[PDB]
Amino acid sequence: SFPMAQLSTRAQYSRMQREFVQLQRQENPRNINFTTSLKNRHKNRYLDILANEETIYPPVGRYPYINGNLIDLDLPHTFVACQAPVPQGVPDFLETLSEKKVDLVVMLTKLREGGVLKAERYWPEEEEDSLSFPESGHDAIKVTRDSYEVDAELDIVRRPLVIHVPGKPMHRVLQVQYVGWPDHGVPESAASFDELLSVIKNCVTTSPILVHCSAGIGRTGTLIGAYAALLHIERGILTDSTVYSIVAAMKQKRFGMVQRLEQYAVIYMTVLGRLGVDISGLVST
Repeated sequence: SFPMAQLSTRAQYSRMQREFVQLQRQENPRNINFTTSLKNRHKNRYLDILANEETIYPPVGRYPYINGNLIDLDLPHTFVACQAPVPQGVPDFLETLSEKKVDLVVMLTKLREGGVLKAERYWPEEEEDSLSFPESGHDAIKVTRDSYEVDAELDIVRRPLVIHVPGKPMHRVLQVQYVGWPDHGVPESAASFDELLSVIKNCVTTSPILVHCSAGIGRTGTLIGAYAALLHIERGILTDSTVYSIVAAMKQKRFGMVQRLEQYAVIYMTVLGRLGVDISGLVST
């Protein structure tokens, strides 16, 4: 049923490599409508990382913008993939979480790796109870505590938060941050990765689950991709091109989803692993 499992390790890698090359050229950057994203340059974290118009989220007089995309792959859950909000854009980020009543937010990045700036903190830390954006101005959005827990072994923090948008009811939202996943890289422990997938699957919600990391593309797509393929496994619909298509569909919805061969590999390894295939052979990069 899954011909990739019968391939020799060398052939698996080779196969993932030429699959990925094909997936990379699938989308032509210069041929996509990036209109709203380009009008919000000042809220974009990176110059080259832009949200596709056709799937932009929130959907398009004041329009909140988060450089995000709706990722609907016909599963129990739909997802929002976006960058980490820049300061000027946090009010829009927070507002959206409240407006769209998003129950879960997953963050796959640290604020800084080494001292490279990756993200902007939008939750109270020790020992604050309240954070406001922008906090000088009149109509401002508040983020207060609701409690937190830290799983030191899995490098996963859970932060229950409350967002207070002026003129609107409180909105509680749970963020889960994983800090054992370096930009352009792979999860530092299978168990962390699995906990994340488990947290997504076990979430009851009628709103998209929002997933971001710095640019909201590499780790972001890897995680969403892995969730999808597992789902296909549980529904006994696993096919030889399952991983490939899931990633292809993701790249179509948000340019760049899954940045590195290594990340692509993680998705396959999640699949192979759940089918009781031995991973050691290829995990060795």
